[PDB]
Amino acid sequence: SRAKRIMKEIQAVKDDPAAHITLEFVSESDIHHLKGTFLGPPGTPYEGGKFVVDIEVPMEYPFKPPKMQFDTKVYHPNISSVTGAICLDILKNAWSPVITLKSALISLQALLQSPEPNDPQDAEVAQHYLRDRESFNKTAALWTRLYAS
Repeated sequence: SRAKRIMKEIQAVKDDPAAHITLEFVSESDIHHLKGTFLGPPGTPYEGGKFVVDIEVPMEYPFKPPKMQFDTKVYHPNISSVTGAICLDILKNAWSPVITLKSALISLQALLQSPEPNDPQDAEVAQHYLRDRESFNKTAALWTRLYAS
């Protein structure tokens, strides 16, 4: 049961606030649309940011991956600053029924801390990250101030 899974997951996240992950339904009309958020990793250009991720869980969840895309405009090799689309294996080909939405959200936070330019969503941003890190970081940090406040 998708619904049974989701309500368990909601409780698991609500009871552990210090993890700085949140999970909420979008509306009262269903339980398959949610918003997840996580805080930017400290010591990182994204520190101080709060990142919001749109989640749609499929009928087959947890045996199919949830559809996740950023609502927050982020400057990052694996996230589209236009569509919020994410390039991350667990969301595509490496999904496992044991993975939770909280876990996925934590993996997205880990993605901010450790960009994966070798499989970019945005080729230019991945190119920027590699070509001129210092300049990349200044942009990521400005965008965190602008769009993730």
